[PDB]
Amino acid sequence: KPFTLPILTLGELTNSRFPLPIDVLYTNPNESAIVQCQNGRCTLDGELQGTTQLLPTGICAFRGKVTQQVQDEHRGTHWNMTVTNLNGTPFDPTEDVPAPLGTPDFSGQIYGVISQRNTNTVPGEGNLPANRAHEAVIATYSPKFTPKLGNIQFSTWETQDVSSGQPTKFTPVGLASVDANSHFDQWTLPSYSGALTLNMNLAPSVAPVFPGECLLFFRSFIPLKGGYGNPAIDCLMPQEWVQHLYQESAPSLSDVALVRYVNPETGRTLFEAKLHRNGFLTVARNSAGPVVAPTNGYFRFDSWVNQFYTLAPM
Amino acid sequence: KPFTLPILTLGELTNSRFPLPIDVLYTNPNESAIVQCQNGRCTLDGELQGTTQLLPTGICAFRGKVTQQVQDEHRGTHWNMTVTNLNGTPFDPTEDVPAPLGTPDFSGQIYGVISQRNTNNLPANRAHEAVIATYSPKFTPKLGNIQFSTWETQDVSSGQPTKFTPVGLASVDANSHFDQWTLPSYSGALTLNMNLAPSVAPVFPGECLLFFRSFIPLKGGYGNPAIDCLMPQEWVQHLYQESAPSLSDVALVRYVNPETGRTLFEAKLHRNGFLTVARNSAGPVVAPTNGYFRFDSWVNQFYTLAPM
Repeated sequence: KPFTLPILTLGELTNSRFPLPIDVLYTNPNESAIVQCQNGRCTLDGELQGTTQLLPTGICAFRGKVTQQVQDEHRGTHWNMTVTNLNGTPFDPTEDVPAPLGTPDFSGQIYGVISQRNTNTVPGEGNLPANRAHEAVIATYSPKFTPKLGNIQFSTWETQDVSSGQPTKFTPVGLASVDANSHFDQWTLPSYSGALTLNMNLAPSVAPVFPGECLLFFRSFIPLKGGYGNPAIDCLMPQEWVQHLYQESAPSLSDVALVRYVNPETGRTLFEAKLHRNGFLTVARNSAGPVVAPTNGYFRFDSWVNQFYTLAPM
Repeated sequence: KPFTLPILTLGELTNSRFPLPIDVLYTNPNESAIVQCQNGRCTLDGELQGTTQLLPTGICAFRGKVTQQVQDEHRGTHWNMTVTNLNGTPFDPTEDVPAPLGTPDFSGQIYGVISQRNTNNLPANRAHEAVIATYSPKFTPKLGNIQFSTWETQDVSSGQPTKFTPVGLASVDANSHFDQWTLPSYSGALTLNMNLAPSVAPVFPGECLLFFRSFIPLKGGYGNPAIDCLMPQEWVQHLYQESAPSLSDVALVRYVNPETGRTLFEAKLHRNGFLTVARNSAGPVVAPTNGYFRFDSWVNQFYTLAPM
């Protein structure tokens, strides 16, 4: 089975860490933080890792049931939610994953909509269930965010209309805030089992080992409920690459695949990158910021090489 | 290039008409309405049709700018927004498409979130729940603008980049006019829709359409509304990239339980991008979620399917 990448352009790709279109290719060589995201993780031979699952709709989504309302001391309202697998089967905490697949992989206040459709139906209404939906926020840094243990909290404002014991869905939309008290850090993992407990079954950290190389990201800008900022989420590979690699199941012939970013019209190679076996890109670039490239560009497999390969500078 | 389908299971597929996972396979042989949806339309050789585009995030999404607030008789606050192409380039009304790609293809009150990030050292932001009534005379995406409503707020800015993220439906009551097979009037009242993907139907006696069905969330009220697509979004992505020539009008496909390796049933995959089966009943197809369709062979118009 030979190795291929999708021929989709940047304008035809979506983020694997949040439901957003890919906006630009991006580098930041001076990044201090360890890069160890858990969504959008897939080895080149098709092995999904971390909390990665195949559905674009699954990314940062939750399914479950609400158990109780609790106020915080600052008068906000919170709801305890038990969570299942996204397909509705019970989550087995002993499954060899960090948390249910699709769980958010960063610290922050994730803004979205909670919706419910009741199990019980009303004969007088055509045997049809009641429904409700509201804006909600999930603080992944909260001590009550323990998805590996099978439950989390979400907050709402000005409503009591959330039902207990009824099927509940979280649809992610963006971030509530990126101010200091909102603790947004895209590279800081949640404590999936809460404080004092170690995260387990993590996808490994990724880094360039090669001098003058840096990680290359697929970057998307994420909406905000309010306040100031222009937050971004960077993924190692787009969701469509995850879908492609998984289906392909192509054996990796070496630890590194040389790939070319090509302008199909001219046929010219704009630049080269290393696609590492664990599923990430590095380039020879010494600056931070977007990569300016024609809208018709995409990566194409060239050959299997090794760690000692020297890329041409961007 | 020989013809292939993705090996993704039902539990690994998403709807091409709304951003939802596929829940079940579904049939309804006695459906009165003409089936002519415009999203999730792709020929077997990879040609996108109607308003279909490749992004899962693009389906029933809008991008544009709010121009001003509008008053009318209905409760809540209302806003006009210009809409562009999803990639932010201006929409050219002369483009040979029914409306900007990703535009909703059905009548109803679509519930979602409007968000803004100001153009003019950090920009200001706001987001709110919103509803877009696709049956409204002010829904004119082909002309480059639409209207949306919000629950009482003044906190929407004019002249700022605006995004609509779809979530579900506001309601399915009689006055909310939900009909998944009724197309919007893309250019407004009294105007003909143009450049439509064609209607689809079974040609063969005893055959019916097979749909990939998703249930769609509701802001309020009673109901269990569903959206049916001809092919899932991953099939659109795959067919588009594959670009495999169609050797006949119909491809025979098998629904296999890969684990047993047995064929649960067979279907016809038509050149225009839709499935038919020999079934005489309505409702879900009860099958394991790990099943998937596999290409068998190209056949002809006279091929007879085994009943399901």
